[PDB]
Amino acid sequence: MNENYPAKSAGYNQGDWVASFNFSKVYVGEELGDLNVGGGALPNADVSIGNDTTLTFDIAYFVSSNIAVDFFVGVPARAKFQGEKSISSLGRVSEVDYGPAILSLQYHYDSFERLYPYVGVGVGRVLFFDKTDGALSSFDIKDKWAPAFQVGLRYDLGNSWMLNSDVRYIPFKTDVTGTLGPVPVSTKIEVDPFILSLGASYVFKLAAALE
Repeated sequence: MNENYPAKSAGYNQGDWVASFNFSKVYVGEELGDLNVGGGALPNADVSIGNDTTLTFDIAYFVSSNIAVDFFVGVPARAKFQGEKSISSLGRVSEVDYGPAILSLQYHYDSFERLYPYVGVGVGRVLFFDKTDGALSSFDIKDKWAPAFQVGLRYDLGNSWMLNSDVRYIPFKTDVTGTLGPVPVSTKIEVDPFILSLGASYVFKLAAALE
């Protein structure tokens, strides 16, 4: 004889697994200038109509109320690398990662289901950077991860699935972007490019532990 226990949509303790999915988007003044020399903010070389949404996935593990685990996974994109003066190094360090992996912790101060911000801090690295081709042997490192932070948003769109967003500032290399046709007058230049992602998330319970 055995007893049954048909549970329903309820809470969950440490060990929760929430599937986060959202697309990233690059925010930068391209219309102003893109790979062109000139000191004029005139209309030209307008961006081509289309979509630049980068489907990105992330794993959110709920273990603590004060702090939660977060993992980023998705295709690469224009962004910083290490952000620090090189003291000791030598090589090329290319960016040919296909399936990278980032690990960071998330912190919130809502303690409830409502439209509140979200903080995230941790480090990121590449996964299986080593390729399968006979080109250059001994070209892989044990583990190479760097520091990084990010701030997202948490909003409730429905009941089961919710809405999640991600915001991260991106540095701009020294360079000018404009169009031909110089003018006597002067205009302000406030671009400040950055990366922002938006999507939804769903909490799930793997219900699998061994201790």
